[PDB]
Amino acid sequence: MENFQKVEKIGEGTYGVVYKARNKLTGEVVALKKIRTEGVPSTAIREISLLKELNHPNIVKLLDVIHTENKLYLVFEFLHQDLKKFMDASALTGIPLPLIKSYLFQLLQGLAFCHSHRVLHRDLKPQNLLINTEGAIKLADFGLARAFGVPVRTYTHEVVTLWYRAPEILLGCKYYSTAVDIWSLGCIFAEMVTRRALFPGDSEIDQLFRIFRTLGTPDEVVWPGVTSMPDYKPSFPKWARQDFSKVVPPLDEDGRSLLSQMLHYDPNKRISAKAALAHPFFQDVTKPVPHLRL
Ligand SMILES: CCC(C)(C)[C@@H]1CCc2[nH]nc(C(=O)NN)c2C1
Repeated sequence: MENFQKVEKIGEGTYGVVYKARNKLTGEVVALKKIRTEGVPSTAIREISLLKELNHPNIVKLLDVIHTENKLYLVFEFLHQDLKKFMDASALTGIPLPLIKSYLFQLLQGLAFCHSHRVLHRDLKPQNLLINTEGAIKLADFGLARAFGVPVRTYTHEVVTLWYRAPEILLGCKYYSTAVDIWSLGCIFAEMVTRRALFPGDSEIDQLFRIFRTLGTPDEVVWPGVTSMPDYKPSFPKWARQDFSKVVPPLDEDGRSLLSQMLHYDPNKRISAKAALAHPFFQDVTKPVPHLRL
């Protein structure tokens, strides 16, 4: 890519390095992801290229896809910073509730849009939610999981986080439904509110058992078919479910009700992004501007 002057390194993604770069012809400032090879299913190129038409205000725009010289470049819209950095920067005072509400509301709109188009993310995390100084938040890397899969480690060998992974994935389900993204967003919602990860697992079983310790070990009553999942073991310890009042204090009842529906074990019962947007929690939603120093 000689059509871009690198401005600086932005970060390291799951698949490749990312640079802030300026289009030397349009003057456009973008986030350029470079992914580094023999096989490579052409289906991946086709699949990713289709994402160029998945445009929404709450979805980071994919400007172009370029497969050349044993590399795959994804040119993305450039945004100020990610939610992880904002949360860490807001750790002492916490992100105000009105902004947390606004962010969740926008993220759900982004999800409703993509899910209405049968595109799921599958690996949502604070690191891929980007914000600007005007109060907007957008989801990034949407659809890359389907094309490439989610590896155990990134291209730099960094451990891919399990914290936001839905239970059906941990239990070995073959087919992922849009519910997996609602679960991840619910975990992110809890983290913004409490300023601590909800389920900070450090292995698949630690992740699964942390989920069980809070929400209760699932059974056929709350989740039909769970005992027949590939990685379910009758030997899982049986933990009692905790009250959300203890889980995400001091969130109000509307928020706890919404979070609880976002964390239902049964994917078929977990609230949809579309239904979540109509939840009473959003009755007084606004669009505050975040405090972004530099
Ligand atoms: C999804 C997580 C990665 C791959 C790093 C984003 C892709 C698109 C993108 N656009 N802006 C940024 C940024 O970091 N700005 N400070 C990123 C980074």
